Amino acid sequence: PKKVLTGVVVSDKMQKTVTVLVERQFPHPLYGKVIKRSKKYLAHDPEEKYKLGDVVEIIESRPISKRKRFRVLRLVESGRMDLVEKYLIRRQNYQSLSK
Amino acid sequence: DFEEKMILIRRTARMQAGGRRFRFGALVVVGDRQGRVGLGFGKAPEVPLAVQKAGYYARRNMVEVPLQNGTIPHEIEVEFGASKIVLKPAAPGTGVIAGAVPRAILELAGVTDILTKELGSRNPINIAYATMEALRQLRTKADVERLRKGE
Amino acid sequence: PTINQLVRKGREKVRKKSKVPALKGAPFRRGVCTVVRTVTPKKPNSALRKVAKVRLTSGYEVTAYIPGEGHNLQEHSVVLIRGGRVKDLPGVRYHIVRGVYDAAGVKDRKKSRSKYGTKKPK
Amino acid sequence: MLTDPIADMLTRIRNATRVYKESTDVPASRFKEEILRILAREGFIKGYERVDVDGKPYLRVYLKYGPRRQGPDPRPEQVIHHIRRISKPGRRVYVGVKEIPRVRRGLGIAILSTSKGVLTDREARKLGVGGELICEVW
Amino acid sequence: GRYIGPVCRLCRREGVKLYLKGERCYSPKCAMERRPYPPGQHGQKRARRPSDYAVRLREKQKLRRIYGISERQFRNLFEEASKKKGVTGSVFLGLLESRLDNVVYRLGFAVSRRQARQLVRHGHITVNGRRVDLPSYRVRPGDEIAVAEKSRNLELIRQNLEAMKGRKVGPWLSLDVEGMKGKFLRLPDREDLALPVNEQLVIEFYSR
RNA sequence: AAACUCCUGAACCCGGGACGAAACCCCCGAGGAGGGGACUGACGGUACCGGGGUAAUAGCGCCGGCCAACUCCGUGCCAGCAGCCGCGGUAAUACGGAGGGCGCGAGCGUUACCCGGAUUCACUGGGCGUAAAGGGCGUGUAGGCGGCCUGGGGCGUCCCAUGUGAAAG
RNA sequence: CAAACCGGAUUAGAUACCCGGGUAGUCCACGCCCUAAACGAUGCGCGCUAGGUCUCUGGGUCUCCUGGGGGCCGAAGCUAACGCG
RNA sequence: GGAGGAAGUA
Ligand code: SF4
Ligand SMILES: [Mg+2]
Ligand SMILES: [Mg+2]
Ligand SMILES: [Mg+2]
Ligand SMILES: [Mg+2]
Ligand SMILES: [Mg+2]
Ligand SMILES: [Mg+2]
Ligand SMILES: [Mg+2]
Ligand SMILES: [Mg+2]
Ligand SMILES: [Mg+2]
Ligand SMILES: [Mg+2]
Ligand SMILES: [Mg+2]
Repeated sequence: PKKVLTGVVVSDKMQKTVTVLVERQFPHPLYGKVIKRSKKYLAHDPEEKYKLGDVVEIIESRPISKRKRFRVLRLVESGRMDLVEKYLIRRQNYQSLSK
Repeated sequence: DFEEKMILIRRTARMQAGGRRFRFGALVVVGDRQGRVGLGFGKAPEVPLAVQKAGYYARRNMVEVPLQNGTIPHEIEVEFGASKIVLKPAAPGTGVIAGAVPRAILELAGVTDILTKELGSRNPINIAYATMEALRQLRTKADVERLRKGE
Repeated sequence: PTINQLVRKGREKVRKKSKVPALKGAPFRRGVCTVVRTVTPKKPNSALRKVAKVRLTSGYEVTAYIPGEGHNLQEHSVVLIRGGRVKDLPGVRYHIVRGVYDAAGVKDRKKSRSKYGTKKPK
Repeated sequence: MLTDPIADMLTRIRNATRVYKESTDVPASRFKEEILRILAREGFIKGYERVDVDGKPYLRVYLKYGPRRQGPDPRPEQVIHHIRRISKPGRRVYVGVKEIPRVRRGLGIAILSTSKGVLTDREARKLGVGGELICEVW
Repeated sequence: GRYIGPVCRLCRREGVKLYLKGERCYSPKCAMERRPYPPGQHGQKRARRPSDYAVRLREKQKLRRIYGISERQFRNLFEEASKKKGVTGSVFLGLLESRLDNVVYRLGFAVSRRQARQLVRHGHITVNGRRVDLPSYRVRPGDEIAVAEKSRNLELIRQNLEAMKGRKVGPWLSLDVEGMKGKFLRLPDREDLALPVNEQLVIEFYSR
């Protein structure tokens, strides 16, 4: 059990590093509804061939950096940018709460 | 060969050209501890007269209540007006734990053990009147087979 | 509401507030009286209730009601504090325990004595 | 937009019992028909049959009614006294075996679905398997 | 530790003959067979309707006073019955007659539990050959309740042992006069010991 | 209830006197296995045991409804009681006292706090016409939700086994 | 026409209702406040639950059928009721 | 019967 996780990337913008976004789905310990919770991980792409849109797997790996303790494992599918939007648009919804 | 228990005796008046005219109403529960119960509510211009009218009327709203080893067969919620009541039966060794009002209603049916709780408006006239209807909506293990079949 | 509105917003603890804010939360307290101006009760009454304003080690300056056949509490007199209100005293939140420090009890009494610092005679 | 249509059925039922009627047409999904299969396999209903109205597929429900009670309001003692949706789309119910709910200490029912199929309370506990509670009828 | 006060008031206050004195109890000078009304001034005066909370307190007091006991033990030995499996109302009447100060009374070594407790406490009764001077002794089955041979010769026991001779002991005990030993058989039921108590009320009491 | 007769005998007195303590050590024996022998107690002359022997502390709250338990006297919007209602404005079952009664008992009451009772933050378990509550309306992003049928993966989900879930609770 | 302002009159007095005048405003172009008894004091969307009845608007060989609306009594049901339907 | 659109003063 070195915690394999699967999630969509979010960035390809840093050297040998990407941003897997994985999703957890579970009930609510108080309400019977089954809700979503998501979390962002930073991963190790030494081949620099894991890029945006790539739906990959990650593993609880040895420490690589401060917030980088997981390795990329393998690929699931690459053609998934419509999810990156849902990250690209959400963080751009974050825009309109200011002066 | 019955048993009268008065829920409450209260006082109502009405303004009149020069004063107020009191009247009385009562809530007795006819009982027997055989399962046959009865509830009434009679209006009188004097106390020991409503008790008759209340005692009367109840000897008419007769209700056959089933008994399974000293309690209630199933679980029922019955709301009436803003007053609500929920009756979960109890294995013996429990005791009629209910409000001072419905206790009478259940006692005079032969119930020794039953779990209860008043809910919503705890006005007795609403709370009583509801309990009877709750007891009336009761069924037994036999009526289900007669309902869900018919040959 | 909706089940969805709930997980997102949720409920709030009612969080009721205290009626004895003598601080610390201690049940009793020591303080020195400062005022004794017997004031008049609320609407449906008219007596000369015996009152006193106390300043506790909590640092708060608050009135307090006095009970029984008179007393001996003067301007400078260390006292106690207690709990309980008075329907007729809009501003009296506490009470005075007697038989402790300078708040002496009540002479001549036999019914109810724990409440007035009265011992058992003969 | 008709979000939960399983409950639409259940809702169609009550408003057809509580007014006492013979037929009451309802759109048919194979999941819905399997429900009546396990509803009518008791006696709450006479039965159903795949039909077709206005060139479209529905489901006649031969609602079952108790006996004409006597006196004022001679409407018969209602069979399906109370049917209500449970696993709402706003809150879906998933339970195992060691928590399947009894219904009217037996005198009721609790219809659910699981991997071995749609089943009821006392039926599910037999298999030692549980699943998403769909409804309950007393 | 116990009541130590006026007893016949109890019997009058509850309107039931509480058999606590002893031989005077069945005599025609039982205060109830003399003054059968609640004591204290307003006895003969019209007693108004019993509040629905009243009659459930008094039966609770009946049993409380029948066995001579406080109200912590009463509660604590009631909590156990509520938790212990079985009907709450008569398991409680089981762990009660199991009390040592009771048994001796039931064995006729004394005509009064109040009388019996003293004999228990004073080093006179013996269980399984041991000097048990505890009233609150949950007597278990198959136990050897007997008057201590070191004190099986007093001018009290024999009189009250003889006083039983061939008495209808409780249908759950085994009395041997002159042998002075009485074995605890099974354990009681309300149907085995009929008392003026609707014990269910004590439940309905201790549930308010 | 008292006095009274009888009955036992908490305290008291004497005599015995512990369990907890069998090993480290020594011998035979190989410094093994095994076995044999012996010193050691603060608690404590305590517990307990044997015998003798005196009836020998009872207090607190309440008594209008909630809330079990009533009368007298003085007081006369004063003195006061009081958790909500409230009572006392002459004939008080509420104040002060007594007689008595109720509840507990080596304890009884006050105050403070936590949960409840409070379905009075409603997951079980609530509402928004007139009671506090529908945004002044529209459009619309994220999110929530979604008609019928067939096949796949089995993420949530369900079932069995195994590990863990320490001890005390 | 008319807030504010002045005068007349009623009045116990009239900083008002009644009257004689009368500025802002109400009108137009542009840009602001964005508030309400903004009320049907009833959020939007969909399905099911008897009818009778006037009317606005389409269609179909028509005191007939059907689709979209506004009113009016009322089935069951709901509410504390009024009442909704 | 319901519904819509003439008083001087404390
Ligand atoms: S039976 Fe005994 S305790 Fe009861 S009143 Fe008679 S003498 Fe007194
Ligand atoms: Mg997160
Ligand atoms: Mg309420
Ligand atoms: Mg009480
Ligand atoms: Mg006066
Ligand atoms: Mg809820
Ligand atoms: Mg109004
Ligand atoms: Mg807002
Ligand atoms: Mg384990
Ligand atoms: Mg101007
Ligand atoms: Mg501007
Ligand atoms: Mg229908």
